[PDB]
Amino acid sequence: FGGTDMKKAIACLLFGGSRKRLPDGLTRRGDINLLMLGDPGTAKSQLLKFVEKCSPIGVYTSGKGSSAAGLTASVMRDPSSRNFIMEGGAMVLADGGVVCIDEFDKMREDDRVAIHEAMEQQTISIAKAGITTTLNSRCSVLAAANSVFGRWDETKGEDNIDFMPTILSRFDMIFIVKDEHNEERDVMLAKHVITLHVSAEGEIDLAKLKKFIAYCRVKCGPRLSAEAAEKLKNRYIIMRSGARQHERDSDRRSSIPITVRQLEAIVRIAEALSKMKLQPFATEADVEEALRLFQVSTLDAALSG
Amino acid sequence: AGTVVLDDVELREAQRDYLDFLDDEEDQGIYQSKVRELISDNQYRLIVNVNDLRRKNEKRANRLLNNAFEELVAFQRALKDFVASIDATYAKQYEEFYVGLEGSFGSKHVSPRTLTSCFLSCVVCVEGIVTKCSLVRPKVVRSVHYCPATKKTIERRYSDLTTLVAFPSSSVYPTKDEENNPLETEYGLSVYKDHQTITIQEMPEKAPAGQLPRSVDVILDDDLVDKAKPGDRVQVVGTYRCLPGKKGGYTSGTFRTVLIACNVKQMSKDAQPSAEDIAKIKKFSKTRSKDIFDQLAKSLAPSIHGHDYVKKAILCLLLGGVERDLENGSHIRGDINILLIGDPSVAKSQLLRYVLCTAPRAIPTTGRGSSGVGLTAAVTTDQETGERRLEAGAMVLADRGVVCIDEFDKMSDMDRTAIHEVMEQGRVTIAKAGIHARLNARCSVLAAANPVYGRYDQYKTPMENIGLQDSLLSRFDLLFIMLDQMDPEQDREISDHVLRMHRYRAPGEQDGDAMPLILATDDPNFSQQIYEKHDNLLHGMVSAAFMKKYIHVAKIIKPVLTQESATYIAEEYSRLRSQDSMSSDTARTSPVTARTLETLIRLATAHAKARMSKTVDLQDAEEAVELVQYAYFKKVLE
Ligand SMILES: Nc1ncnc2c1ncn2[C@@H]1O[C@H](COP(=O)(O)OP(=O)(O)O)[C@@H](O)[C@H]1O
Ligand SMILES: Nc1ncnc2c1ncn2[C@@H]1O[C@H](COP(=O)(O)OP(=O)(O)O)[C@@H](O)[C@H]1O
Ligand SMILES: [Mg+2]
Ligand SMILES: [Mg+2]
Repeated sequence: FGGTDMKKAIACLLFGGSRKRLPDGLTRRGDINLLMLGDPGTAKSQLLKFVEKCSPIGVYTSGKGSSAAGLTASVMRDPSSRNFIMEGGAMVLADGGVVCIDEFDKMREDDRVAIHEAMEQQTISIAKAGITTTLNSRCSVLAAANSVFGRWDETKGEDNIDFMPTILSRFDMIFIVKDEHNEERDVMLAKHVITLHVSAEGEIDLAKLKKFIAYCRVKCGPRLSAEAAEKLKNRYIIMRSGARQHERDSDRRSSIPITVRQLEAIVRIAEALSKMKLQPFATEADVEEALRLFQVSTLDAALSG
Repeated sequence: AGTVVLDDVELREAQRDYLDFLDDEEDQGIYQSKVRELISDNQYRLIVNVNDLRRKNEKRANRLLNNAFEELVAFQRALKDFVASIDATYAKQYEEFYVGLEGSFGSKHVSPRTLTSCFLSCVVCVEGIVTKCSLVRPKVVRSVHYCPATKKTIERRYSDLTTLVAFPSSSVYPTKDEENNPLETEYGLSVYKDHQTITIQEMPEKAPAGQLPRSVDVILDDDLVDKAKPGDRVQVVGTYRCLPGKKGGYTSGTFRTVLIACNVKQMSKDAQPSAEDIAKIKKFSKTRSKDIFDQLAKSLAPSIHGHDYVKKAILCLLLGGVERDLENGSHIRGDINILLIGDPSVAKSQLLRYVLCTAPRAIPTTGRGSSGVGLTAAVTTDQETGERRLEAGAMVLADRGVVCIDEFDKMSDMDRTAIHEVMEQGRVTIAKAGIHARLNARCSVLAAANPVYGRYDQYKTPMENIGLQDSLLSRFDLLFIMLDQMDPEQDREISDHVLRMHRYRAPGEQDGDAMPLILATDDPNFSQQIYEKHDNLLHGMVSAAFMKKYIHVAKIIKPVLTQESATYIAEEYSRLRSQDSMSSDTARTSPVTARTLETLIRLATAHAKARMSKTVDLQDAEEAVELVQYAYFKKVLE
């Protein structure tokens, strides 16, 4: 039920932006990163499960890896055969895919390093006694979590999250899901759940949707039209100025910054929107929708304080 | 005597075709020049491009790639004949000449996982990572013996039957004369060839994530023995064959397959660099000798806007200083260490990846991804000979190179302390009771750190914002605090640059398609204009390849400090140490020691090298002074 903005963000995440490499050799990732902080009642885990099931290549794990399956990749030389066995975690297993990381706030320090260096550069760099490799992890990170206190209390705004600016920068979009006060919403949710259970058209089945996503990703790589890029530049300038103003007014550094990573996140969302239609160029409508979704994400960067 | 061959039509045709291909005077002359080159260099192996062979003769290419052994024998006979024709006196020195291959192999370019039975006796090209590297043992091919009783001397010839059926009579080493007199082997007259066996493993990044590795055994004969070491990425071209077992009345179908390497080449084709280009570099250096450094700095990281001083420092790093090895063995390092301590999303990681892609021998390390023995050298036991062996680490590999340490701040204090010797004197001293070693790692460190609290709090001093001790910071000669400045104008600049780069598209190669997610095409890592074309979507700029070549040529030059620059640097260092050099409300980002004077000298030498000056002049000294002044102080606001 509900969560329409989150569902649109999930579709954008599934279709992804456009991976780019410039002449100098550098790379710009085309995979969106989504975070879903919210109360435990909501269906964040269910959304992650569906995303894993529907993605062409998708692995659903936890912050502390999984049972007998790690989160990132390690390499160990077998002393007898001397071969370097590469133990692959979720990130390397879902290369060119999606990693649905539930309980994102409960990771180890090594996992934190690996995710920091893999959410943006899409690579895991390992250097054991023998070799110095750089594994490839092209994966969109769909992370779930909960408030540090278990439930979000507005009285402690900007303190319900324990994540660092360095890790929140890596995220393209961040959503906050509350469940506080709506009797109408509660009755509708109960009706919908009881419906679902008893029942167990404009809806693309899972198989065709997965094939559609794969086809779009393989075929189309969009870009930005000049007018759309100019509009995005203006909106980004005003948004950064507003963030600066809010931070200076609150006299506290908001723990969810707006940065060039956010600019590129809007770019990637627009590219994904265009890719849905297979338009080799992104239009002002697509950039406006991307900005609207990033605004729904920004309803915690500025409004929360 | 036995069954000799009188005439052989196929062998004669093959040798004639190969001799024709090698004789190039009516053609361009590439291979005649190559043979002359190997004659001059005193070698006995020629690298022949399979592409050229296929171009001049398709039939010979197919025959060579599908039945390699006899085809390579014919090719080597033709090579020896051609070398004799050019000069017989040199051709007489070496018993045989060898033909290694290179270029593009269509379906014969495989990984150890894809090297299956179908490629037996064919020529294959396998790219992989070395795991095992046995000792270089001499293998006797011609043994001389002396009989003290009869004063006779004998020669026994052993054929290289590595993959052919071998009978004991061939391998019988003689010890007694015909009448059982004792024979003494004369080692000084016998002939031995170096032999080695290595193992090539499927590259960890290219191998499937789920499954275990796959490896192939490689035999390297003379001239190819010490070309590779464990952990290296190499391309081995050779014949995939079957090894005979041992004499036995019973056998299973199983056979032990190996690869007799005909050539081995380093993956680091970028580790190595025409008269046109040399003259181009000369004119580029001569024409604008003052702003050349600034132009190179701006063109270094084109995809990243601003960060002028950071890019200048990165250029100084890539150039490196001039080491001073004194008459007493004392060592003063020449490498240059940069620590980008910065707010999130300020392109420090992108600068790291740029240096990775550009510099030769650049090793990417991460905070907790390379701990201790993985980051520096190590000592292990063979587990077969029960003897201790060294194992090179990240920095030992990066010797005469760069180590890009992402998230350096989040390295354990243990590792950060272990790296001190590498930073200062460029070596790792490691010892276990069995074995003690002093490995050389003259690497330059490029670290990307974020400050405590995540974002640099400009109200607090740089000492507090940098969660590192002064002893560690002194290791980094340049320390750059890269803030995410909140200026709307600079924000406009950055946003415009970012959106232009995101809008850019490849020229012609792409028209709206998606980038793809390798054996089909030749592997780029092993693959064989001063300014860029002024595209408006990229510029609104020295070429990458020319920048690479120019930096390579300018690295070797060794400018010498002149008395005027020495006096200037000394005076500036005295001032920097003095308290007056920093006003009120400005805090030192790193204490100023004699390490900073060495930083000044190294930066001035790097600038002089950028200009190919041959002398570090007052211009270079002033530039180094300005960069140090910018880097070593920060203005704290209230
Ligand atoms: N909005 C919703 N619509 C329908 N069912 C829901 C909704 N929210 C929660 N549920 C049901 O309640 C369960 C609890 O949600 P869960 O998947 O555990 O999310 P999380 O634990 O990540 O908050 C789900 O399995 C789902 O069946
Ligand atoms: N000055 C800049 N010029 C160009 N791109 C920038 C700049 N600042 C930030 N970016 C963009 O923001 C992203 C930040 O990613 P990265 O550099 O990996 O992290 P960090 O900047 O924290 O090291 C990059 O993809 C880069 O394109
Ligand atoms: Mg959950
Ligand atoms: Mg980073």
